[PDB]
Amino acid sequence: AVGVCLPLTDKFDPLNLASTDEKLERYTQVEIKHGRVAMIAVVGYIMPEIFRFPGCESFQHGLAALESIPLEGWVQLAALVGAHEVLVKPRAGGLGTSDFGLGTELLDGIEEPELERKLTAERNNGRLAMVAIMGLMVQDGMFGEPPLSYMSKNGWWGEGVQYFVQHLNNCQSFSGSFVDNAGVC
Amino acid sequence: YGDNRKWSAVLVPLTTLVFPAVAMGSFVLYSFQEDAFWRLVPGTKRAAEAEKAWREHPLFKDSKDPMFGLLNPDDYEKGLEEAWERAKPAGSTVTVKDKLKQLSKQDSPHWESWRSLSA
Amino acid sequence: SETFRRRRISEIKNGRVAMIACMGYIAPEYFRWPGYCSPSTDLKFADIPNGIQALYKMPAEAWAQIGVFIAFLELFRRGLEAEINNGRLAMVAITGMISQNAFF
Amino acid sequence: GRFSKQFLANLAFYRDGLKPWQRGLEIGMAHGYFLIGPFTSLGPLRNTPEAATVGLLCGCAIVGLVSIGGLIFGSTIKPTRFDKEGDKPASGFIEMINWHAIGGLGGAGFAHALITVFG
Amino acid sequence: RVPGGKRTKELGLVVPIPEEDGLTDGQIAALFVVALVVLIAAVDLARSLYFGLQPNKFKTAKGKGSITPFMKRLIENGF
Amino acid sequence: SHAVKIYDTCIGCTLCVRACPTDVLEMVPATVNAAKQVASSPRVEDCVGCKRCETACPTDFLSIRVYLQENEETQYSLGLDLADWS
Amino acid sequence: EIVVESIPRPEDLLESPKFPMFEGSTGGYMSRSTRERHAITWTAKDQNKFEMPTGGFAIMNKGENLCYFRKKEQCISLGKQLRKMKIENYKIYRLKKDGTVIFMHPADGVFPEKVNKGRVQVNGRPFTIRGNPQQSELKWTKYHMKSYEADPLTTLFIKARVMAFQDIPNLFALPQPNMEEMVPVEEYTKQEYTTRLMEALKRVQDDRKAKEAKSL
Amino acid sequence: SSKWVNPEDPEMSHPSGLYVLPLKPAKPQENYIYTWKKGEDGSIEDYVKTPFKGPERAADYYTQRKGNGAWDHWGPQGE
Ligand code: CLA
Ligand code: CLA
Ligand code: CLA
Ligand SMILES: CC(=O)O[C@H]1CC(C)(C)C(=C=C/C(C)=C/C=C/C(C)=C/C=C/C=C(C)/C=C/C=C(C)/C=C/[C@@]23O[C@]2(C)C[C@@H](O)CC3(C)C)[C@](C)(O)C1
Ligand code: KC2
Ligand SMILES: CC1=C(C#C/C(C)=C/C=C/C(C)=C/C=C/C=C(C)/C=C/C=C(C)/C=C/[C@@]23O[C@]2(C)C[C@@H](O)CC3(C)C)C(C)(C)C[C@H](O)C1
Ligand SMILES: CC1=C(/C=C/C(C)=C/C=C/C(C)=C/C=C/C=C(C)/C=C/C=C(C)/C=C/C2=C(C)CCCC2(C)C)C(C)(C)CCC1
Ligand code: SF4
Ligand code: SF4
Repeated sequence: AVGVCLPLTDKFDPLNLASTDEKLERYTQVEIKHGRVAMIAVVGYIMPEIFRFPGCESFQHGLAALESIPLEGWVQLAALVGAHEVLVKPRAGGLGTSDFGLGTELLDGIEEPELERKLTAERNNGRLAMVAIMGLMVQDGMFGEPPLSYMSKNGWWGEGVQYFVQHLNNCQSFSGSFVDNAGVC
Repeated sequence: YGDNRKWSAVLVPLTTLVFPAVAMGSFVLYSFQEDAFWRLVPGTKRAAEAEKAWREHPLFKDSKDPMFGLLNPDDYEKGLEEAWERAKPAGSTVTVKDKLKQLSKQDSPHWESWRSLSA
Repeated sequence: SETFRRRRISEIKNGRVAMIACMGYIAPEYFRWPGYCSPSTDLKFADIPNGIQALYKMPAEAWAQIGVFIAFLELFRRGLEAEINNGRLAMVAITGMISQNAFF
Repeated sequence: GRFSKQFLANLAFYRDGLKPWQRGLEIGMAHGYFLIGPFTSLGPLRNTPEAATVGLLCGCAIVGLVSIGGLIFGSTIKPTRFDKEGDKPASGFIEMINWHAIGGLGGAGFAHALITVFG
Repeated sequence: RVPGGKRTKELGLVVPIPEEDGLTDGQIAALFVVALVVLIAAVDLARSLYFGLQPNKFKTAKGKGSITPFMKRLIENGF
Repeated sequence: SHAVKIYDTCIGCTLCVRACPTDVLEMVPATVNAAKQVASSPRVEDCVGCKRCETACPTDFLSIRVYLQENEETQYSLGLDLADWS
Repeated sequence: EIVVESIPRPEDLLESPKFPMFEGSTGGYMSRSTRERHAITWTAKDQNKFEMPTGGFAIMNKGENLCYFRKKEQCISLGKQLRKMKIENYKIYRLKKDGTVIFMHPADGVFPEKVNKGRVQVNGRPFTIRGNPQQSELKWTKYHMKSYEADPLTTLFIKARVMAFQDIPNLFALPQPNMEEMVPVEEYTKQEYTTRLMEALKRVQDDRKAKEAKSL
Repeated sequence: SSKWVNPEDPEMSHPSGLYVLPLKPAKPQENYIYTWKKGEDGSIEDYVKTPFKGPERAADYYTQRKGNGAWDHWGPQGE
């Protein structure tokens, strides 16, 4: 089926939340939307570190962007998103409520296994993006800076797990060490 | 210098511990598929389907016949009958068609018996 | 069913151990047994503290001997209603007391 | 012998009236609890103050690796001795392996806690 | 370095090391993007190699097939 | 499974049949030779590939040939004992 | 005419008078991991000591004896030893997992070494061993890599082809196709098309003759 | 004189190469496993054959095997 890959032979629903078809459809729609927003949000986290659009250089990047950007600007962004959510409806005859006739030319007249593979790839990427965006936001909130800049400054292990690897080669930050090497891991 | 070791700290493990382990597990999972190595393990549904597709194609529908190539089998047969008539020993009851059928037929029931698995 | 019976036995036991733990938390402040808990290391009940600190304080040997005794014990209807109700109350009390001690 | 028969029948893998989660939980508890120790005592960081925690991490990693191997085994061979009637094949085995992973984590953590608390 | 070579010790050969790494994070990221494109294309190529040719395509696939005029000329010329 | 073939050079001495370890071969009536019999290989599925028939064949070059086929190995041709593929 | 014995499954036949007196060993079949069996049943005039193919020795009962093994090889070796002892009434059966009994060794009731009527040669080739066709000659055909399975007619045809293709000076070179004259399959008689092809071939031959005779 | 008839090619002999058709049992043996059987009086047996509802291992590789022949290539007469 759609959303089930090789690592899981059967559908994963330990709590049996999708007991009925209506609830399964609602959860599928919600999951698709959440995964899409999470995917764009994760690229959204990575790309401002690489570069900033003209005029957006001053603004802070991560959760700090909520305070940095003007409340008026946030209102404008939310208004754009709301206009999109209110003025766009699923295309008649579409696969469901999750589709909006955006890029459907690529999926029209294709083999059903390929359509299922595309839908499942969308869902899996959305799920990984949800997990990754929660990780990014939680780390940003806890450590005061976006995760990418934080890793550049401190590395993969920083100030929370560096204690585990304080005695490793190229990662040795133990007291009295002949080298710090804490920012390279 | 060496500040790029932060890339190594993520790549060397991810490339030499995580990726190889995932590949090994995936290979073990793949080994138990119906068509594990269909191009080298005899008697696979995928291989049988590919052969049937080749047979379906018009050009290759009878390319596996060792005797393929005779434009006019009827004329070839007529010439062979004329030759056998001229070379026939006295009181010979062996006919060209019967001899050709006998030579074409043989008794080798154990050749590629694994075809049954596929079909 | 088997799950209900196992859960009933587990609840009864957790209630008994919870009454026991609540009593062991309450009593030491009121009074403590004398007699050199660990004479080898010159340790006495008045010196040992009450609470999670005891785990670090009193010797691992003593804790292991207590554990061995409990292992031996384990390996070798209005009254019952009162038992189970008091088990519930004692479980709540002991979890609250341990959480408070750990937090503060 | 009678003793060996009884012992093997009373192992967690075989014990009567045990759910697959119970079997896996007990086996994993034992496995993790004894697995943390070797890394704690003989690891590269055995003399460092974080020896116990690093050994706990290594033991949890070992539990995870063996549980992944067991999941591969149940996905490929699919033993059906623990399965309930009218249930997907190997469901009981996969449940037992998942609970073995859980029990290994728990036992490793408990051993590490005991080491830390009692020196 | 602690050299172990007789010639190295004799002639004082050295392994000079720069003060700063040659490439920056952005450059490494660009190279990794190109490598990712290579990886995606390579996975597609591996799938194509694994599945081989599909002679059934003339039954269902769109279009009627095509041979380039140069390919036709090569066929007419022969081997 | 392996391929056990017999050629008309056969003289019907039965040595291959007698040397067969899993009884793959049997003598059958024939008129090609003076002995009026030729070895056959009906049970080629049981052939293990020991080439004892080939060892026992007298003819200048063997009238019986065992062609090994490692790709088509079966449990009978592998002599599996501890494991069963049936 | 041959009657197949009942031969109950070994798991069902725990103790039987037929089983000979044998020592036992770890060389017997693994009952936990295998289900296919082979039963050998014979009749002995006297109790002769014999060696089990699976480990130790045994003593065969005077009368009917039955033994179980894992492989036809073990059964056949025991049968050969019994034949050496002059016990010619032994029979071998293959027992499936479900109890089906297949009479195997004296397939038609006559030992294979003895000629029997009603036997037809199988896997027999009507030529010397070197009469097989060349492996490279039958490539991308039925016998792609098995020249020892080609039919005699195919062998003869391939031999004649290799003889024919030695005479290079007079070999008809296949005309190069005109790719322009290609039409859809949807867009006559088979004989008529053959005749038209033959007219085209004769025209090609005439053109070739003229072209070669131009300068010679 | 062989009762077996080749399913794939009637002209050729059966791949089995046997001359007597198989004998079916009165009741086919059902799937079983060797386990312990506690005697209810403190006793216990080691190798007790007990029924098993389905395949012991539900892998496709295990279940595809029917035992008719080397490749399950024998005709219906094999059963
Ligand atoms: C990997 C994630 C992913 C995937 C697989 C899909 C898949 C799909 N989306 Mg999309 N979608 C995504 C992310 C994804 N989406 C995100 C993040 C958003 C939020 C912006 C959306 C928002 C969205 C909407 C609103 C709608 C869809 C719909 C669709 C369908 C469009 C048809 C198609 O061909 O899409 C798949 C196509 C692609 C993923 C593009 C592939 C090209 C990539 C980006 C570049 C390749 C580069 C590479 C290096 C070059 C290759 C070289 C060589 C091998 C040739 C399809 C099911 C429609 C739908 O529901 O239809 C049923 C629809 O209405 N999507
Ligand atoms: C796939 C998504 C993802 C990825 C790639 C990362 C990546 C990272 N996270 Mg994590 N994180 C994620 C999701 C993710 N996170 C989510 C969803 C959350 C929200 C709960 C967090 C919350 C979070 C925090 C709060 C912190 C991290 C930290 C880190 C960094 C160090 C990780 C490490 O080596 O720890 C190694 C740790 C150990 C060896 C000790 C074990 C510690 C606990 C007990 C582990 C629990 C999780 C476990 C490993 C998961 C097992 C599998 C799971 C299915 C149960 C690293 C950049 C740390 C950091 O350095 O941030 C700068 C950090 O402090 N993350
Ligand atoms: C085939 C060429 C090649 C080879 C042999 C190596 C070898 C190495 N690289 Mg890599 N590397 C390559 C190309 C190559 N690199 C390229 C093109 C880039 C630019 C993106 C990098 C960028 C890079 C970085 C940033 C780092 C390394 C590092 C390393 C070391 C560990 C592996 C690793 O972390 O890879 C990570 C690199 C990649 C995943 C990028 C793709 C690498 C190539 C193209 C893969 C080719 C696969 C091969 C053809 C077939 C594999 C088959 C497989 C199934 C068995 C090792 C010395 C680490 C190091 O220096 O440690 C001290 C390190 O930190 N490499
Ligand atoms: C019939 C039946 O079944 O019931 C129905 C009912 C109903 C209602 C329909 C259902 C539902 C939906 C539910 C229950 C949906 C729940 C959704 C939740 C709990 C979402 C949490 C998001 C948290 C986020 C983003 C945290 C973000 C946290 C961040 C960004 C934290 C950020 C920092 O804290 C960090 C991490 C460190 C701090 O120092 C700094 C700051 C910045 C504050 C059901 C149950 O499904 C079905
Ligand atoms: C309630 C369970 C329990 C039982 C059933 C039990 C039975 C016996 C027996 C019977 C066969 C003997 C012979 C014996 C002997 C000693 N016990 Mg022991 N004991 C129990 C509990 C504790 C605790 C809590 C402590 C303790 C100790 C000692 C010391 C050392 C004293 C010292 O420190 O000088 C000695 C010699 C203390 C200790 O190990 O201190 C390091 C300590 O604190 N025991 N104990
Ligand atoms: C969807 C839609 C519509 C729409 C829309 C609109 C307005 C969409 C706008 C989209 C927009 C504005 C999308 C920007 C993307 C920017 C990207 C991807 C930049 C990447 C840049 C990259 C990857 C660069 C990377 C690096 O090189 C850098 C910079 C530094 C180097 O060291 C190396 C690296 C690799 C790190 C219509 C037309 C209104 C109606 C229609 O019906 C439906
Ligand atoms: C033969 C021999 C021997 C052996 C021994 C052994 C082998 C042992 C083992 C041991 C072991 C191996 C042990 C273990 C133990 C374990 C434990 C004790 C565990 C516990 C756990 C727990 C308690 C957990 C919990 C949990 C979980 C599960 C989850 C969640 C969380 C928690 C924490 C709650 C000896 C040496 C004697 C000598 C003589 C002979
Ligand atoms: S195969 Fe050899 S041994 Fe057997 S009959 Fe023919 S010539 Fe004699
Ligand atoms: S190779 Fe061995 S088993 Fe096979 S036919 Fe020859 S003698 Fe018999």
